[PDB]
Amino acid sequence: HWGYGKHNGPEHWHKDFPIAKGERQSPVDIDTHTAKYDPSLKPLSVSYDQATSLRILNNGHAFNVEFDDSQDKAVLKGGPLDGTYRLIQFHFHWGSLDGQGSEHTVDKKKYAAELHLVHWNTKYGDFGKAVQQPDGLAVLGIFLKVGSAKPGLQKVVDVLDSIKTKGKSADFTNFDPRGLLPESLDYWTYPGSLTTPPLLECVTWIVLKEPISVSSEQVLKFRKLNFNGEGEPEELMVDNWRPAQPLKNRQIKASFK
Ligand SMILES: [Zn+2]
Repeated sequence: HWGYGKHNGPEHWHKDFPIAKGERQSPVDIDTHTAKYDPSLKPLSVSYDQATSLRILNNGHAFNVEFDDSQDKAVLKGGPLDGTYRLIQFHFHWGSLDGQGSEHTVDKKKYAAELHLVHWNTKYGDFGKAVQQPDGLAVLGIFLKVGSAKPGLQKVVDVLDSIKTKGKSADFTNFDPRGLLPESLDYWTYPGSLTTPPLLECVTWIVLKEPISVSSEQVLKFRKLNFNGEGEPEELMVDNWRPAQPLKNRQIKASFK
């Protein structure tokens, strides 16, 4: 029912999902001057060498690249986190135009897209239990700007023709998510929420400062996807981003000076 249109978009979500107006909603604007450097924060540990990608799915709101999360194969630890978080999927948010698409903003700057690598806290046993907990998820967010191509993204781009419409999936084995990371792991962190319904307040957000560059041709392929199912009126999958929400009683911390 929910989506990104005039009639079912982010300004309507609160009617079915009242937590939409809650105290720890995401995304937010990152005001770089008021974020506090926190010397007690640790380097992030991204351990993706044994990652096992399985499948790519058009779910009607984005496409998800799904992983085997039945063992500790691709995990996030350190940084602001206690314990071990397993990678379950990644997906993107993007615009109809290069001047919009990201969910987080930086001093009100919107990027062309934003990658979310979604991980759940192994102490809760599965994703569905983790989303019911205030420290259940850790989401690594990475900005995309348009410039040079990202070679590690092209295998994703090239499979999108096979999953044009809602409900389509394709085999997507042997994909290495290390090829989507920038050089630096410097980050901001704050407590927040899922950015799609059910909007649960279960996320430790870790947003990298350094964007990756992708080509205009790469992002143009994202914008050829469809929100609709096969045989239905074509609606391009663009502008699948929630705008910045009120920060309320939260502090954004920086890992770097
Ligand atoms: Zn997302």
